[PDB]
Amino acid sequence: QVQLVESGGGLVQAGGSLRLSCAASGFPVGRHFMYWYRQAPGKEREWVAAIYSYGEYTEYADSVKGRFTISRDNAKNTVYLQMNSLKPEDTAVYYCYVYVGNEYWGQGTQVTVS
Amino acid sequence: FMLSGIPDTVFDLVELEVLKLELIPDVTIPPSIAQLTGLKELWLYHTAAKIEAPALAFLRENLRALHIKFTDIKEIPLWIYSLKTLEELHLTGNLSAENNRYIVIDGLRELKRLKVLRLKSNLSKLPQVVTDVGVHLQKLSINNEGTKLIVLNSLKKMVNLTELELIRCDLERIPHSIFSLHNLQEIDLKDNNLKTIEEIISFQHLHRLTCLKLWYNHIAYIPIQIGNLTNLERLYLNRNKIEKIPTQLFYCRKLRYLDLSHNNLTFLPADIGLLQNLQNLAVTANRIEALPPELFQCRKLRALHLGNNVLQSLPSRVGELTNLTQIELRGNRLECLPVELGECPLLKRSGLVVEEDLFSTLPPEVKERLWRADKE
Amino acid sequence: AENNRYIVIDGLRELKRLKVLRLKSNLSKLPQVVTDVGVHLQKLSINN
Repeated sequence: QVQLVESGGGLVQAGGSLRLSCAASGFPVGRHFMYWYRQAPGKEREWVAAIYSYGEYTEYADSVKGRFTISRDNAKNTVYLQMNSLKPEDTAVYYCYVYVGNEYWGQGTQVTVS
Repeated sequence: FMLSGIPDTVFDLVELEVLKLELIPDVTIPPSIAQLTGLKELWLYHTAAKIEAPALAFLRENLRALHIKFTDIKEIPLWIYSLKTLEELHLTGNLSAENNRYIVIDGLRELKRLKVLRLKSNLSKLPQVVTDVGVHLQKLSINNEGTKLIVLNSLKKMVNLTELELIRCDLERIPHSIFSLHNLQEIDLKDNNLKTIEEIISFQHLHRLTCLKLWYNHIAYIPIQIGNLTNLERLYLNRNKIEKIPTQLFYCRKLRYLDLSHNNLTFLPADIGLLQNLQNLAVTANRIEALPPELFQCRKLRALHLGNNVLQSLPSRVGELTNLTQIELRGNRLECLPVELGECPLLKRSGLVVEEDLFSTLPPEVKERLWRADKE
Repeated sequence: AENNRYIVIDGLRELKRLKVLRLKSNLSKLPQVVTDVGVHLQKLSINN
């Protein structure tokens, strides 16, 4: 019943902002660590950001650290990823990832930068 | 050990550097301790020794290691606080007290030269003088004998620390302050009842972190995020509740020490051979059935621990490994020994561990060569 | 014991690194202290 679904992908210009929403149903987002990875063509999947379960501690990829912002809302059980100062070097498909007993990868959303 | 006092003949040497006095009552430190100048280690177990001014002056410059195991607060001599060139300290004994907490260690501030500090004193909380002395430390060891240790933003202020060991502190969960120590290189958290170690995703803030020790805990699964720690060479996670190994963990091709003994493992992933620097393998007391072929890619696999495993047959690729220096096979259900194991130049009889009644199954030429290599 | 059974061994909760336990006492009920401390025990033996 643990289901991760991604929304908010598409095409966006360089230097803009985009909202990636990861929705979960089977497990609460309040007590579970959440992860956002990315994959670019010709490259193995790359981790982007991670958010904890206590203290609201958030980590991000050093190449994009400070460019993106990860947050969670427990009322809707969702993760909001706001991407700012976009550049063509981060054109990739972004996935929502978690481990609850077993691995769970989301549907993903491909974001292209123009 | 347990003498009436300090003998006067022990000052007869200049090759001494470690002195261990245990349970020897009322020993007065004479000036004759100057007869040994290169001494740098001293153990004072269950004995508060009385000192003299020449002895104190000698110790203020020519001592490096002092070990103080004390059954009582008064058993800690005060004068040890006056030393200035000390670099190794060890305080063993339950100095935790109510409303006089960490007051016996008030003279620790003057040990500016100190680099190594070990604490086994049943410290429920992190002492403030420890934070004071952590401005220049190089190794801090804390052992609470299973007592729950609480930091709450009191450990991140030791910027200069290079090694951290919090053994049996009963944290049950990694505090974030450790991730602030950018100079920290090797971390040990042995036997702290860790169950979720996803906090390793913050370990990217440590750019020289090459070793991690989270063994003797209740870790159920290994997060794949550990693959972000490419620097690691020695990783210790054995004695845990791990049944499956994530593939992403094998992104760290620098990994050399991988010990996962006493776990619920049943399969070895094909990515285990992607690590060329793999030198030590230890999966003892597990349910491994067969060695994956890629596990023989690491030609420099200088250690192999396969004991108490349910392997049915030994692969013939083992002879392809010529850097094999030691491998233990006792406790396995093997029909017979493949002769390929006998072609390893670095192998010896003592390096190999296997039952003699099955060790004889090898041809007499191989056995004679192994015995000759063991002899000289 | 009566009205204090399984109370004299309540210190078993302090032995955090305790793994094995064997009891030969003709008992009829599981001690509460052992019930709580068994969360980390690897082997429990009883010979009533």
